[PDB]
This record gives sequence, C-alpha cells and structure tokens, in this order.
Amino acid sequence: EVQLQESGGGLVQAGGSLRLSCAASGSIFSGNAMGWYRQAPGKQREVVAVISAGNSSNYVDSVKGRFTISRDNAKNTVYLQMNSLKPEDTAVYYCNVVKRGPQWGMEWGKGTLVTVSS
Repeated sequence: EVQLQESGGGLVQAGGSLRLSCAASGSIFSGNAMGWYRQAPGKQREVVAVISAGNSSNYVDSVKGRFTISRDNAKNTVYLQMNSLKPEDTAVYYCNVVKRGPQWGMEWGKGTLVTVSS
C-alpha cells in the first residue's frame, strides 16, 4: 500500500526531452517537500531534484540547466521536465516525500522508466 504513482517515462535519443509526473495522496503531498529520485540497476535510489510546498527547489549539479521540477498543489502532482537528456540519465525514476534523515525505509511506487539511447 503506497500512496504515489509515477508516469511519463519513455525511450528517447540523446538530446531529447521527457516530462514525468507523479500524483500523490494529499496526506503525503500537501505542505511537504517532494522529490524525484532515480535508480540504475544494483544501486540505491539517488535524489535528483526536490521542491518545497513554497516552491523552493534543489537540484543535483549534474541536472542543473537540464531538468526542472515543479508542483501543482491543486492536483497533488509533482512534475520533472527533463531536457537535453543524456545516457547517464537512463534509470527508473521515482517520486516521494523528502523526509529528514536518511531516506531508507520508505514505501515507493512502481517508478517510471527512462532510457536515453547510446
């Protein structure tokens, strides 16, 4: 029982663009920082971008200038606009609430798959 669902992944060539979306229960989303994470095979999910309920955003250096995170508070939905995609962006992407402390032990949705062809 998770309260999140991601969509919008696809296969694209390098230089392409995608827009991911995640709809979440208001009880997870409302008033709370939300983030996009990505996972490649064998590895932990790594946070990519985060957005506060007051629209403050954070990004890992390697996606700055390329990705944009946003939220629609009336639909409890978070978005990740992914431009200038690179093979190093190939991963399963997940959204979740961004809690204090380490992220271990949360329940996750199914993710959405993004492949950027070599």
